[PDB]
Amino acid sequence: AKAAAIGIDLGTTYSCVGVFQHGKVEIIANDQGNRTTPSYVAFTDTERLIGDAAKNQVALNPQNTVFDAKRLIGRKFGDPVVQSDMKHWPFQVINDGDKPKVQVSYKGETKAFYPEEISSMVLTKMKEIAEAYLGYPVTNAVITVPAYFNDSQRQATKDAGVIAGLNVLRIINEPTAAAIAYGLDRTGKGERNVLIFDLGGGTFDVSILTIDDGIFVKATAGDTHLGGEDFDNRLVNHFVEEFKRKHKKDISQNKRAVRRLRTACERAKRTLSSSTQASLEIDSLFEGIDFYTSITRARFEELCSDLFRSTLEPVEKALRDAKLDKAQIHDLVLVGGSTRIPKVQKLLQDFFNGRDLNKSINPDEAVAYGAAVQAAILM
Amino acid sequence: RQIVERQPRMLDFRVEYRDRNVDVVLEDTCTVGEIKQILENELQIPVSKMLLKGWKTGDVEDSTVLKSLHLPKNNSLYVLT
Ligand SMILES: Nc1ncnc2c1ncn2[C@@H]1O[C@H](COP(=O)(O)OP(=O)(O)O)[C@@H](O)[C@H]1O
Ligand SMILES: [Mg+2]
Repeated sequence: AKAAAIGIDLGTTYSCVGVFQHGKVEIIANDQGNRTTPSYVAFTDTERLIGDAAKNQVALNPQNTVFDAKRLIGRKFGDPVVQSDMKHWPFQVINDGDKPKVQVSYKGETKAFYPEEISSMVLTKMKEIAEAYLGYPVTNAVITVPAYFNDSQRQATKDAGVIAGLNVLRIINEPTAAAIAYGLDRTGKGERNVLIFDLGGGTFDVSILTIDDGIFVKATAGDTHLGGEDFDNRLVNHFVEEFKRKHKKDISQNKRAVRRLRTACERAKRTLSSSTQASLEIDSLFEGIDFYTSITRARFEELCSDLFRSTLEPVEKALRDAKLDKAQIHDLVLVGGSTRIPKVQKLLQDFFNGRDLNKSINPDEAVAYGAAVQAAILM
Repeated sequence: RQIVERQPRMLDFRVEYRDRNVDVVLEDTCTVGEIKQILENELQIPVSKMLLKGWKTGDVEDSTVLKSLHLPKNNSLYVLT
């Protein structure tokens, strides 16, 4: 009775594990009952927190709560993009011979970690999630990366797996795994043109692939700084303005209040994908003032309409580079947690002239699903 | 099933500079610096004076082998002077 291998979507903001068993993929829920886990690691006076536990105390402990390690893995400290990203992180990044390290306070001491060490802690959590479900230690894994990751980013992602005690069977591209989840290598219809529209929490990736006989990238486009976080921030700014009108106070320079507001906005945003209205409550938001309100789906769409519309531009750009008309895309695939937004789905569908789009696998799970299939094939 | 991720051996580039587009085709064993040299022949500007942009990181060097960048078949770049 041999141990299964797992597929891990090691995401910028959330990660997800699957396993293929008994002819079927299982996307594995953690001990909160949740099938995605925040790619977050936190360091306190007493312990190391991973996932939800880390993301839950980010407002109280921002200096020692690490995230976005995927923006650093395999990178050089002197990279302009790295230096640009560092201005937005509340944690310290330092230079070790042109290699960035994240520096925090941990059990009273100053400790510094390589990006692949931070990511190895996320991968450890994903490994432990799989082990709790399967009932035995897991040693083999496929891990996914963006198609545009270079050799150094791939090697450092694999290193993060080895540090977590995994045999990395293979690093594969995220859009490949998404296509695998939809059986797009198995249509039996000859060569197919596939567009992957991947809108997550921090990044937007458009990939055009051809697939023929299990052989899979013709063009890419997107925005590494457009994602669900930006939709959260449109809501934040909206309620900052509402708070000024109701109480004549400006909370935007209170970092704890803004982060607490951001958390609540992200939850309301998720609710707005299933309901047309959502309520929001934060006790002692600012100067002990309770904040409580609601927002409609329509109002949220209006606050984000330019951002939503901007997603079509990389689609047009990728189609131009691939020298393909939109009608020559045989399979359209929507993945990433933000593609659950109904307005986003409708804009893509209208753009592709009413076409029914591949959405029955949960879009924040399809990459782990395809990684799990690849893993089983390699055992 | 069997799953193969094929890296194209010939890379197509459309490089934008001001009003103008320069097409470049080379093997993925070539370096980024060889793109810049082709740009110098087409634009008559020294490679020393061009900032070649469009890569996904900011650590790409003239010596970087294109295969290591896992590029798509068709690429869009642009030049700043
Ligand atoms: N029901 C939902 N409605 C709207 N957005 C959602 C929903 N569920 C998740 N998201 C968003 O998806 C983003 C993360 O997507 P995901 O693909 O899981 O992570 P990553 O960015 O790591 O790829 C977050 O911004 C999250 O708020
Ligand atoms: Mg993800």
